Amino acid sequence: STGSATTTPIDSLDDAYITPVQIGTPAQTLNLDFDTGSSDLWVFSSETTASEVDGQTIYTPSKSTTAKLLSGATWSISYGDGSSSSGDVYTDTVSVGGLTVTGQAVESAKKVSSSFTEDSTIDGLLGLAFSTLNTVSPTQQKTFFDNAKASLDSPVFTADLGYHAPGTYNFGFIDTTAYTGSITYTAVSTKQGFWEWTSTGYAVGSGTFKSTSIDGIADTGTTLLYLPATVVSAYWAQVSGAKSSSSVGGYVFPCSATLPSFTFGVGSARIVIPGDYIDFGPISTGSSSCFGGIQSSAGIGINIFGDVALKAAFVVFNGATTPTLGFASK
Repeated sequence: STGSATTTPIDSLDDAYITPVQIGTPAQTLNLDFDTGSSDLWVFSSETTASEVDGQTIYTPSKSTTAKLLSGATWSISYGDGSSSSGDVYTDTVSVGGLTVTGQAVESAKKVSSSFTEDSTIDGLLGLAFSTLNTVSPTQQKTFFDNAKASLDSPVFTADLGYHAPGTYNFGFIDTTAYTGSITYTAVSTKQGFWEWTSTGYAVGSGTFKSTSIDGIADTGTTLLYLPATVVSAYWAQVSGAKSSSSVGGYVFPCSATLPSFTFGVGSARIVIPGDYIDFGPISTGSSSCFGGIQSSAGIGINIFGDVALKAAFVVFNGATTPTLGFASK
């Protein structure tokens, strides 16, 4: 089997991407944030504290003839950005882009933090990291990909995120029309539950490539590119007036600037992030200070190849017995 679904930016900045997901019978379609950095499929629901729902579409398990309470199961998750959610668990039929899994754990939120409430466009998350990170207790549950894998034509999914435009998540096949040149594959460590890999270096603009190992995660659920402070300083030093602002929480730059590109290495191959992908717009409405899309990972404890980086590539998440990651230009 295969599936193919369009993923759409939630706003004009590509702060996140949403993908429609069918849950239950008859189908209830919710727009979920596909997150290769976590492993829970959770939704706003009829059980979510009413004051914490503001515009989201909810899953109502009592209206699904295939929903079954997973007795005694609870979940609770905290994300890198300080947001969180928790609740109980149903199993139900879940379909993405024509690919159907029966008995998928659908984690129903009883509580969500303010950042989720405040984002009316995201109805929940669909985790695509390794199932070892799934938070359901006392019986850990599998991700949608893990459940689908054996049925797929090939045990892979691909992320093809757009810049200020829709893109595609495919399951079970590699669309050879979706990228240019060849896909370069690179080793993955699953030790921390992530799609963790080692970039071979970087360049800033038309500058020379610096060969250096950068361990980090391919994370569709993180907006920005988080790299070591040395790398980030070297990038922003090429932008007149750019500075790290403690009050804003990272690097900002004059909105009048033209940003240089940023290149990262994948083995001997190179992915080029155009400068415009690094512009996240005014820090507040009407400001001439703009937020940067490349930020320091210092104090995160891990480097994160988030959407800024991934949207410059066609990315293969290869879930073969030994997982790997593939990157192509597009």
